[PDB]
Amino acid sequence: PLESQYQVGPLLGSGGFGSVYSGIRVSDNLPVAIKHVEKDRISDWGETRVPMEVVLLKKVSSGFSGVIRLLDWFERPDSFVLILERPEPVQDLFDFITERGALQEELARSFFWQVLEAVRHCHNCGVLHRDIKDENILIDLNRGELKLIDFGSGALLKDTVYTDFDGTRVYSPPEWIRYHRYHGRSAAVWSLGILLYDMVCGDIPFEHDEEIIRGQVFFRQRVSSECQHLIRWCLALRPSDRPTFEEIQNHPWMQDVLLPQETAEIHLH
Ligand SMILES: Nc1ncnc2c1ncn2[C@@H]1O[C@H](CO)[C@@H](O)[C@H]1O
Repeated sequence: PLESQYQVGPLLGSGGFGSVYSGIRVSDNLPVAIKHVEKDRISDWGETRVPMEVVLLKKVSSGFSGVIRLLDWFERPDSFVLILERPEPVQDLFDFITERGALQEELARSFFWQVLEAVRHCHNCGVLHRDIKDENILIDLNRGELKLIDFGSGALLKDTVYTDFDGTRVYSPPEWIRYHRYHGRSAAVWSLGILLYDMVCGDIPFEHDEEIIRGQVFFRQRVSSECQHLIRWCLALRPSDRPTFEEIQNHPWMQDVLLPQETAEIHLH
């Protein structure tokens, strides 16, 4: 009877993922997030038959704080209720970039690095997010830690080809736009490339399908040669020409990353 262990609060947000309410867990007054999803609105299920999002979060919710952990969940007549952690204060990368504009490379380095550790975490756990982007990245302003959210478009990690994709088009790779097919790890790397550009330029690089398939990336902001190189590498047109997570984390631009707390005092506090 979820309607007792938690006390609902204001509506944090809503959209193509459901409706999320701020809440508190009467038992330790733990700040939580309560997400509602209508059964009629989901297409992927796994296992009892629960929405894929729950299966994904469960395999990924133990320990490492790179992803928002799923604390619990309940089933209702026509929907599922998810109890997620809720850091405070917090701000998603989209709003953060929208307010501060392009990020200094030291900050983008720390942020990108943490996203990479989080993505490696999910992959290691057999989960592919499929919708990595600013909006799905939460920033814990006080600890300087980022956390991944909304695995609603995710899928179990597999080595074979994918033929479905309901993520964010502007963050989709050329192979999806042209052949309606892609592979997990390399598609993920491509979106990682869009994200990085978004961070240091303050906006995504491609708007139209033609631009995505063209691959030419123009910089509207001043960014180091090393950063431009990593970005271009992640955005290689041919999937196999993209770097592996290891190659990204070993890239020259990725060295000397700040620690989360250091990031918070220098850039967030
Ligand atoms: N687990 C969560 N904890 C805190 N806030 C969240 C969580 N999931 C979604 N949100 C809020 O809802 C918005 C929807 O993208 C996010 O920007 C964030 O503000």
